[PDB]
Amino acid sequence: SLPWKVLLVMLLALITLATTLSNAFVIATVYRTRKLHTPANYLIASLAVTDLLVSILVMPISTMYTVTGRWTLGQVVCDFWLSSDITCCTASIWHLCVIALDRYWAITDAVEYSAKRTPKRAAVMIALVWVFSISISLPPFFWSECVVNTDHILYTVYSTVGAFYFPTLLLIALYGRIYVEARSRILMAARERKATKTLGIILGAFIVCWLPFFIISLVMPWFHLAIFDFFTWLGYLNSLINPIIYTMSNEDFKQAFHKLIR
Amino acid sequence: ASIAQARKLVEQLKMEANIDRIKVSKAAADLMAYCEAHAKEDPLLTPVPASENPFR
Amino acid sequence: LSAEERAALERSKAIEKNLKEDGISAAKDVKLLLLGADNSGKSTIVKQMKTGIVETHFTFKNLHFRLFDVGGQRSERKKWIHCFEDVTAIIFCVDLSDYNRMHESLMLFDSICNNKFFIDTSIILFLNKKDLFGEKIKKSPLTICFPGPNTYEDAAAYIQAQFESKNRSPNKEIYCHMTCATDTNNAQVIFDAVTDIIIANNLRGCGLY
Amino acid sequence: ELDQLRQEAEQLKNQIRDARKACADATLSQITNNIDPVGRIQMRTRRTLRGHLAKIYAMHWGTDSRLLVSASQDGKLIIWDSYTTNKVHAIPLRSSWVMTCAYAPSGNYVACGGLDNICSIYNLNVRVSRELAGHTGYLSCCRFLDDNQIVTSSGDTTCALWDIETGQQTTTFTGHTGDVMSLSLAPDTRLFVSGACDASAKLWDVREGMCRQTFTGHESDINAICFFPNGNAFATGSDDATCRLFDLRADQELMTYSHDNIICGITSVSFSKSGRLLLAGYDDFNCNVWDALKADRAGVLAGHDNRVSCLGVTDDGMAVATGSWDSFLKIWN
Ligand SMILES: N#Cc1ccc(N2CCN(C(=O)COc3ccc4[nH]cc(CC[NH3+])c4c3)CC2)cc1
Repeated sequence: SLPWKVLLVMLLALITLATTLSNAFVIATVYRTRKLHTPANYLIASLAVTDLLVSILVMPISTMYTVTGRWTLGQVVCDFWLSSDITCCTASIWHLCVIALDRYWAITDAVEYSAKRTPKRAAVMIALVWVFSISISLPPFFWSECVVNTDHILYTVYSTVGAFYFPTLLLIALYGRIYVEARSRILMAARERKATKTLGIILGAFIVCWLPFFIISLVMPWFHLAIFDFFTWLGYLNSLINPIIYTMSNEDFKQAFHKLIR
Repeated sequence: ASIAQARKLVEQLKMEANIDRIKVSKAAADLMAYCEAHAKEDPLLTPVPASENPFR
Repeated sequence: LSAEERAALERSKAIEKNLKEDGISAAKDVKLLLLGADNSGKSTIVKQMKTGIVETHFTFKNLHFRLFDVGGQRSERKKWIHCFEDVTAIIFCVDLSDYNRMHESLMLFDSICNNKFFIDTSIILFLNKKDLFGEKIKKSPLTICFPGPNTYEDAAAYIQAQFESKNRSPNKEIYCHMTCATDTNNAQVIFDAVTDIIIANNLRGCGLY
Repeated sequence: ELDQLRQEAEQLKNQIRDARKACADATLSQITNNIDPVGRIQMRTRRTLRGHLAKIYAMHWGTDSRLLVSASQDGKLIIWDSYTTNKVHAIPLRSSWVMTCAYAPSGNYVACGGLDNICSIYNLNVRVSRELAGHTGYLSCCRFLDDNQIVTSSGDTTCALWDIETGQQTTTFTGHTGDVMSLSLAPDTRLFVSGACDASAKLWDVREGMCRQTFTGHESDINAICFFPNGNAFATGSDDATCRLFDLRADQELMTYSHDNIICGITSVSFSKSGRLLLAGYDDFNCNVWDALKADRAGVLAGHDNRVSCLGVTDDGMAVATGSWDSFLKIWN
């Protein structure tokens, strides 16, 4: 009905604005604050930039798609929206495992990697993700509603594993090794409690949000598309959850954030 | 050793005591007269013009 | 004279390149404050690893180190300490074979541990003259400093415990060690302490620890 | 003998305190109540000199009011150009630490020192001309009298005049109890002052080499000090979070500039060309612009993130340049 649609339009527009609001402040805080100009923080900044592009490119077009269930912006914009949706949520996915790879070397190597960490080597990692992201969206260009184009199942299985399950296997393997390095450093028991809660929120927020959607990829290479539309916005719900996790852990930014806006 | 510090302090205090001290009203008038004299000359007190200002 | 202004800008291009190359070199190096009481073996550890301030420039295990031993100042301690608030770790030397040292140094340790600038800075406690201490406790024990039994393991541990007691600061691990007079490779202990400090900062920044 | 000397010294101090109170008929705040204030005037940020790695600990303008020198904990002493916002020189220091800096009135020599206990002079290639080594403690402040002469304070409890050509102490100024932090030369360069850790400024004589008179207004340690343009008064920043004006003629504390919100101490102070505005750099990342007569903050400067260390107004009074631990020199106008 229409009144349920008004609540849905109000909900998703609020989420779209909340993602834009969270990401816009995080990018502004790194650039404005002089102390935060470091190779570690630029990865968190670029994670906010990717999630910002989800909230600008994908989000406001996705709100109209869910409520109507029928395309109304030409076939050209349809081509740009899906590919951008993939790249942005593949860049947002790959940014977390890149921050994980940045942290992994920062914990296990530490003294060696301290010298290697530079704003250029930081910028190289962001370039590789964007080059990887666009190259996952480049293959589907073989062409009423603007659905995703399934034709080569070999490309579907190639896309999903490269743009989720390989990051998933990487991220759990990295944070598995970081948590062992963390506990060995700890052993006091109260810190160990935080170590578990910190590792759980970083890893769990990534899995709980995205695992439902990329499972649906393999299920529909079964059930109707109501659940699909839920898991897309569950995945876009990660984009606003990502900055608030990665900023909450950092004491310098969380201090800088309150200092900026009272 | 201890007497030398007291003697040096007493000699310094004796020299510092014998001085021509004047009133606060007389001294403050000199400081106020100086500030009023250089009031137009000061760039910071009354903000300077953009042409004459080198930074602008 | 636009060329004259360009020549002045050309001088600054050389200065900007010089500062950037020197700055990144000074940034990667580990800066260490060497504090402690007099006659505690402050210069001995610097000599073993390798007149106001005394600089050191030794390197060990693929990393540059910079020990800084303040001494002969006897002035307001609050002034020269804030000059280097950004040290990686405060090396603190303690004379074990000495009781004036034991109470006087422990008070100085407390103040530096409690100093507004150094509460966000780790400490590497060195309990020097351990060989001389072991022989000294047999003749005259550690009964003067309140209490426990008179033994090398117990007496040295209670000293370490008392320095560890005056911590009062989360995110500030005190790394203790007992050198035999001044004839042991204790530069690796500084590396081992600093390695733990850098990882602890990386964890603390990450969210863990 | 010891008790008799202490009783005689206390009687002289009581006679001195009575003499100051007898002179004080009116106050500075009373006679300047009728005078109209400065008002809401705050200087805009003209420049932002970006080229320091570590915390800037001191800076000083030249005579021309064109070039400004700035010393920092990087082990780098940069001579800037205020107009062109450009590097003129960049002198690499012997010791990495530097708590003071000076620049000659002739515009030739450049002085610096700190935890070395040496006032290293540099002639404008650049190299060491005369390393003035003869202090027991850290060099706290130093200022050029002329091209030949130079005066220095230290943590050894004693200031000392030097000769650059000879390379030796001409006369030693002894008097303070705690470590001396700052000094300030008069316009005439015949007398000077110096605040110390024992909460007491002391007026010295350059030619004579003796303490003329002591000033005791502050509670906590005096960090900074600066002369009034005419040369018959001076202001002093302290750890007590209160700037205090003093008169050399009256020999007493004229006026105290303070605020309840301002809790942290003062790092550096300086007057304008006229001496109406008294600027003061605080430890809470700000620099309030006080009125010297009205006893109220006209404006406030807040460019820096970390605490301001040094404060330097130009000779002609065109601009101010506040250095800071953020590693920036923001020029005001
Ligand atoms: N009924 C139904 C139904 C309709 C379409 C789909 N698809 C979703 C899974 N399919 C894919 O092509 C995989 O899509 C990807 C593959 C990698 C990706 N990386 C990021 C995203 C953005 C998703 N929000 C993304 C999306 C086939 C179309 C599933 C069920």
